Formats: sequence, C-alpha cells, structure tokens
Amino acid sequence: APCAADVLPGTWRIDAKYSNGERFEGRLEVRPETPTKFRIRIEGKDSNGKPSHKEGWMEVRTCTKVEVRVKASTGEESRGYMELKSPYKLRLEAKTYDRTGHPVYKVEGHLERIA
Repeated sequence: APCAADVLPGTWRIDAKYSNGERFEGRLEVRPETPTKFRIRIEGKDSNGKPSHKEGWMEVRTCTKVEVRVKASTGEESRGYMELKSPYKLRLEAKTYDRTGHPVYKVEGHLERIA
C-alpha cells in the first residue's frame, strides 16, 4: 500500500473536534520540503464562524504515520500524529498547549484530500 508521504502534498479538508467541546472546520495545505518533511498551513473556523490559522511542519515516522507540529500566533502549539487510513484519508490526534506549555485540549479529526 502507498505510504503517507506519497499522498500528503496538496490540499486537504479538515474537520476536527476538541476535548473542550469546540470544533474546527477548514483546509490544510501541504508543501514538500524534503523527502521526510513537509510544511503545512491550516486555515478554518470554529462553530461560531471565528477564523483561526496555524502553521508548522509534518515529519514522516512510519509508512502510515506522520508527526505534526503547528503553532498559532497566540503562542499555542499543537503536536500529534496523522495516520493514513486510505489513499485520500487521514486521522488526526493531537494535544494543544498554551504559551507556558500547559495542556489546554486534545484534538481528534479527519482529513480528506481535495487537491
């Protein structure tokens, strides 16, 4: 089966839910940097329409798993993994930390590739 690295570049739709009951919907754009590393940008909205933006990187861990680390301008950092479930679908699990490194919520999401 194809590895995550082979199918990652392009644009993905993201739908995520947080452990604090908030939600996120938007798009993730993945650009290749090196064979094992990708730059990512995330843009979307919460359930009241409020926009949010994150940027960061993804690094290959296994044929099906990539590590993701992103930051917001608030100073919040998120770190987790995405697992390839099909040629066009990833499952996300991550933890978000505030500026001082205290955990604020956990994130679970599904991504599907649209370009």
